Amino acid sequence: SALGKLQDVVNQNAQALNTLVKQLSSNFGAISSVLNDILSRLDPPEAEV
Amino acid sequence: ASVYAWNRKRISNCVADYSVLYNSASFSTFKCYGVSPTKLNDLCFTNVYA
Amino acid sequence: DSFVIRGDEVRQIAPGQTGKIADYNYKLPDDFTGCVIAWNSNNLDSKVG
Repeated sequence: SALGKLQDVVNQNAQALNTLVKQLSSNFGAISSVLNDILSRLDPPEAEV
Repeated sequence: ASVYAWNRKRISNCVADYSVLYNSASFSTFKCYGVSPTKLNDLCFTNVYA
Repeated sequence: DSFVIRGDEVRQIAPGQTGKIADYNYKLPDDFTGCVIAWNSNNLDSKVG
């Protein structure tokens, strides 16, 4: 644990990237989190929503 | 069947042409909710029930 | 734009509708602005034969 100050910065940046990548898996109230599924399932008036 | 004893039929292992359902004018209401009616020929499904 | 249709087909003269005269007779855009006007004309556009 001698080099914890640099490893803390590296871990924080990697964890922020992992959280930002993980946030793509959330649908945020939509029917799906995948854009291709929405574009292949719905007409553009409701796929727009 | 009547609505208290509504009949449930499983649909599986088939290729379905929904364009004969869209292009027929015999249905007074043809309303789809989680999917567009015209995209039904482009998708694959399981657990289809009538 | 003036035309004569059925009584059940008046729901299809609208943006974002799926329907028959919407696809092959008269289509409205999704960004349509304006007013659709409909009134019964059984006394004028109908014959007993």
